[PDB]
Amino acid sequence: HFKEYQVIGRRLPTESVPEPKLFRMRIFASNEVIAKSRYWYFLQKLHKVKKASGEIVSINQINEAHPTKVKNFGVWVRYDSRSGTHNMYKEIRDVSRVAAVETLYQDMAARHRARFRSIHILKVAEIEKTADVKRQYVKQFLTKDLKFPLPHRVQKSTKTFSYKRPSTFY
Amino acid sequence: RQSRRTSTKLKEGIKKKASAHRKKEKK
Amino acid sequence: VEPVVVIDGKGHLVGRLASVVAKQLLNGQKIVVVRAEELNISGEFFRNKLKYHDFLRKATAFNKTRGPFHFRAPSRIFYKALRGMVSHKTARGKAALERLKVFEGIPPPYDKKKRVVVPQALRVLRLKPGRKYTTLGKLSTSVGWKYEDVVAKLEAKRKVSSAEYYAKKRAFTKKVASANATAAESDVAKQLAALGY
Amino acid sequence: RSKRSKLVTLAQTDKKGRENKERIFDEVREALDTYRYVWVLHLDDVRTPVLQEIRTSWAGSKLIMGKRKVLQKALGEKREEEYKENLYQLSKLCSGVTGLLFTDEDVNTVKEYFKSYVRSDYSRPNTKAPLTFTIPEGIVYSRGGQIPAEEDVPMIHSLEPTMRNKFEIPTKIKAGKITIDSPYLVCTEGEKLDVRQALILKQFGIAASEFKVKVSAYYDNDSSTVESTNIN
Amino acid sequence: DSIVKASNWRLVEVGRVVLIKKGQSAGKLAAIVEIIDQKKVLIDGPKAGVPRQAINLGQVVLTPLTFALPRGARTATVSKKWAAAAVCEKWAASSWAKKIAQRERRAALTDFERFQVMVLRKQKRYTVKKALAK
Amino acid sequence: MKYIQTEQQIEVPEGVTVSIKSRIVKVVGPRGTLTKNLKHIDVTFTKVNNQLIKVAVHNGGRKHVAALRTVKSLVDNMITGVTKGYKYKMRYVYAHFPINVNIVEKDGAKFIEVRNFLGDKKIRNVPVRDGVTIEFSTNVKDEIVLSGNSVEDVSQNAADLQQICRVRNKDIRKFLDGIYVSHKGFITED
RNA sequence: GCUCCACACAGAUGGAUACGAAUAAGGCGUCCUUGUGGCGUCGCUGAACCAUAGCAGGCUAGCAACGGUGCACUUGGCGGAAAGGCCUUGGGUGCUUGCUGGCGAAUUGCAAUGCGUGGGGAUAAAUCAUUUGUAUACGACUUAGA
RNA sequence: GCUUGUGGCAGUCAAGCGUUCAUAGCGACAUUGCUCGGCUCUUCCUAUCAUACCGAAGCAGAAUUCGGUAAGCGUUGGAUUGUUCACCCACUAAUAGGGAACGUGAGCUCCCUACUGAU
RNA sequence: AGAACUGGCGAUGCGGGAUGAACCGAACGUAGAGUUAAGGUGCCGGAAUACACGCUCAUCAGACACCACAAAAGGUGUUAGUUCAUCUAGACAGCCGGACGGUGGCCAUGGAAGUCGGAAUCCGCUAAGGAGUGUGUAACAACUCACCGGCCGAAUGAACUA
RNA sequence: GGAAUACUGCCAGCUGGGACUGAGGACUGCGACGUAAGUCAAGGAUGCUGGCAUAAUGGUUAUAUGCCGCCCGUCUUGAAA
Repeated sequence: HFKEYQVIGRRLPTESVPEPKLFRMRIFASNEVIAKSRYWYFLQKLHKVKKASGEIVSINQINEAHPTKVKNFGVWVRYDSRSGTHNMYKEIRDVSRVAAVETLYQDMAARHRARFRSIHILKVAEIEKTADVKRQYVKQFLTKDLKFPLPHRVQKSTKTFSYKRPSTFY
Repeated sequence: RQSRRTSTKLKEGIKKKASAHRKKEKK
Repeated sequence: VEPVVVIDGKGHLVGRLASVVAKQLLNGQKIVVVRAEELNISGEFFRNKLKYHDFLRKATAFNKTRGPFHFRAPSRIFYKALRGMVSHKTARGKAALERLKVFEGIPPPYDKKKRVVVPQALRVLRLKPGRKYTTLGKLSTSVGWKYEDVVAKLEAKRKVSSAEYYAKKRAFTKKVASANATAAESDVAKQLAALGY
Repeated sequence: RSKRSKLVTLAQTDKKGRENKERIFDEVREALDTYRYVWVLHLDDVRTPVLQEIRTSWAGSKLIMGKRKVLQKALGEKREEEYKENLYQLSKLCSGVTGLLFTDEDVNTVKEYFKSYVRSDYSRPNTKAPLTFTIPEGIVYSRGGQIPAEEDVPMIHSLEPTMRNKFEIPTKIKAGKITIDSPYLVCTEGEKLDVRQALILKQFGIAASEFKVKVSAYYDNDSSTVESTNIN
Repeated sequence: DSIVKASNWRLVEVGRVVLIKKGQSAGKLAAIVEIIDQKKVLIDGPKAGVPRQAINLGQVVLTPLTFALPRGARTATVSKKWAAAAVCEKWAASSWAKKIAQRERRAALTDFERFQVMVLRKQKRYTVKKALAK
Repeated sequence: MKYIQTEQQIEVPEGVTVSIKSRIVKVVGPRGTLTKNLKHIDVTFTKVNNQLIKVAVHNGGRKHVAALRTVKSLVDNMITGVTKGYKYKMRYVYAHFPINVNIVEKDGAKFIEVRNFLGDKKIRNVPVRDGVTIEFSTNVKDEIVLSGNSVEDVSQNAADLQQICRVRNKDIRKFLDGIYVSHKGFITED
């Protein structure tokens, strides 16, 4: 499970160079420390630095603005594989920034075998207006009055011996 | 029909093929 | 619980069914499986029909007769299946498949007595709706079992002679569900309800 | 996966697309001011040597074709969407075939010409034909039993497979000659034709269908008047 | 005369009332506010006290009850319409909710109160077996 | 792509009336009746106005979505088969030996004889499926007509009439003998 | 086996509580236009159902029902898949916690669950021995004999 | 996880990968140049020689060639042996290739048990 | 293959890897109780026929183990992406219509008209028509798609990546 | 604008259920509670009650079941052989 972490770092202020540039990035991780560890890894890919050369200025959690609303999430993702790395974009209809990146990570495992070490999340953004939605399986729920059933319902039994012979209507 | 047991001479004669692929890449 | 749990294959998955039928003997549980032939499985037909013959070939060299005997009749097909997860060979084992019994059809004295099923193992309820799934019957036959019919026929009989039964019962109840209904709503009753009953 | 892979083509012609639609869009708008009178033609079905004959009749006046929806939008669709005054009224009336004509000549010289102009053409789908065509019960000929047999050549054995499938007629072949057992009749006078009924009469080379080109709406540029006339 | 038989279902729709099995909420009625995807709906039932949340449809069961609700409706707005349809009265009227009560009410019998039940069921039988064989 | 709700439409004309319980489909009309089991396919029929039927398929895979369109067709062909009927005309040809096709009422089962074909003493007896009727083409030399309700009965029996007349170990081009389906059509042409 | 003597003594603890078929469907109830028919209703676990109070379940007094139930009998019917059981009729005899009674419980001391033998007698048969050869290494097999 | 079918050498090739990316340079299928063994009796394999059914061929018929499924059933006899390390006409539907290691060299120039049967 | 270094076994049991010199854990007095490692929890087997998201149908799937060898590709299996292009100025598919004029271009020749060939592949008309993509003919015809257009009313196609 | 509530963390917060253990043997010590007298959960279990002598109980051997267990010694070689 995930949380979002606002992190800033500044390569310890040397002589004649007071207060450098400050690099802000939103990291999805499971805890504050994974977050920090990830932060430097991204720093080494943007430019030439190291974990000892800099300092974590401020690492603060971000909660989701309205987690009783359903948004749609257009996500940019860089990820490595068996081949050389390559950019991507998917869409996710979801509740929260965080549950979105979460459900993306499952999909990134399921389809492309890539694990959390490989994936950089580039940018996650809400899409406000429809028609900016470029994927079919998302557009699929953006129809007026979507009434459907869930046929063939498995009723999970605790007891091994059932006398009724189970029927699956809903 | 073929089998799906790995005989140990193979199961460890894979490691000793994989080790040869390690020293090959470096040079 | 119940001393004898006459099961019933009719829409189960040879595996699974088994397993559990298994554990249950191991934990001292007199079972009894019926309608073996209406047992099912997974996959096309023209498969089980393989994942078998192969099995068939097997058999012994120097002396074919002494070796992996290929039973045809359903029952047994499914037996095996099961005598295959029970350290059979060891007192505790033998002591099991001792506790077992697998008829094709559903002959007396079981005809007359409630059966049951084993969720955790029905085609309907496990196989992603609409997927290839074999049904012993054929699968036996296809490879020896000489009776599919007898069973069949000398079946239809049962079903009959029963349903008939049924009725007589459905008729009966109705009366009750009626008496109780009427002589329901008078005090006494009421009260109960309060407690719940 | 699994899709209809299109027939691989190595043709010397390229797809026109939008580079042609823009060239037509400007050509209609440049011809509206230069000329004075405009016509819109409902030319139902048109042979190419017939179209070039209308072209070579006069080089002064311009003929305009293309897409119907190109011809709606270059001119005007509504009272807001317009290049000229009351220009949308003529575009709403033309709905069939696209045909249009710009002219600088007299009104009476045009309409008298097009009423008199009627040409020989093949029988067309969904349109009636005034003939009762009967085929002889022996060897069939290129005309199909209208002219004497001595003048005409017997039909090619190569085309008979098509005669059985699309043209339907029960055809057997003896010594390289197409033969039917009974005197076949395809069509009658005063009956609406189907596609196969049309193509039979197209194969035999029968010109038993009158082609008269009709015109509908009329417009003058400086006066901005819309005139409606139903000619045939 | 054309008869296409059966095909009846409960449907995931904006404003279907649901009963949740697994969870902290459990046995408490909420209603679907917005379908997220195939498996997730967004629920809430402020009358019971269960909060507004993403939820797998495996946690929950749909009911033979529904009402008029706008898409993405808020807690106050849900409550209004819930009170407008007055579902609880409709809900507890069903043999479905009556069973859930009948499970619960029996579960909290005293040993003595359970004895009474036996004693009554002794009487209620005598009157019943009287009525039959006539 | 995992669709959500995939439905077709089945247009029902005024003559026929459809009955569908489970996935069994009756088409009762002018020419008679047709029944078909469709349990093997697993879809959802929906009567909408006594005049349109919607088969839907929820949460379908491409292979399950496919299964839907073929159900529209296989009910369409059950409807067209009663209002209009299906008639298949077969003409048979030869080089030297004229084929002497007849129909026998042996054991009341109705078979079609194929005699003398390419000089055969082997008489090829072909069953006739119930529902489908046979009649010889009048005023047309050497032609036979297969007319029935169902598309199966007809076209399958046409196929059994054709496949019996291969030429064993000979040339395709040189030998013309056999029975071929000339024309596919309707009983009532309109 | 019958008869006479002599002796010997793989886990029960309220109830295995009978439709079939489907599961993109089904029960159950009702009206009949007898159907792939309509209307009603159920399911979302057996957490049910039926039994269930009495010295480990006694001894006696009535009331109200005309039922419930146990037991040997008796009439008729069903069950051949491994029927080896399942129903019913008639009477007798118990019991009835359906309702109300009238007596006893202790000291058990504060837990330690509380149908074979060895001889006889009578009679069915097999074997051995003999005989035959269709059988045969030896067996075994086939024959025949109050 | 050994092995089986199309040589190596120089090159018009030409998708991409090469620190930058055709000119660090490789580069797939193609095409240009030279050129001391062999007689019985069992079993299995298919990569099939016949027989079985098909598919293709300017295949008219008869016969042929190529290919497919198939191992059900079949697969010969004579002159050569200074080290057998060659082959030819005679028939037949056809006279296929192999494995089972020192296969049957304890058939060749009073250790244990499989098996056939018997009580 | 050879050289150097550091371990493991050698003097070493114990849990795990179905079984094992080289792997995983863990270096041992005798016990009780607790917690774990490595490995597992359908049944054989102690332990979730657990929950959650997806993916996969295999005519002997897969659970094959520095993802290493047979591996560069093939497939109208399937799910997702990336990059080019059309898209209510009506796309994709589809029956329908046009698909022309110097011209039956020119050498080759009994016969070549787009279509047995050789070298150019022009020009005019238009909405668009290739001195022509095939069927066919002795040669023509007729058919053909490619390019338009009409009837229909929305998303579709191509190259690839995983 | 106003509360909450989850989440993280704290308590020298309170109240339960279960198993295993009871080493040691006068008193000294560190404490706590009490105004004191004293008392205590403070340098390791005490209290009450029940079962028996035709005992209670404990053992031996023969098997049964579950699980585990390559044939001892010597001698090589890197161990298995």
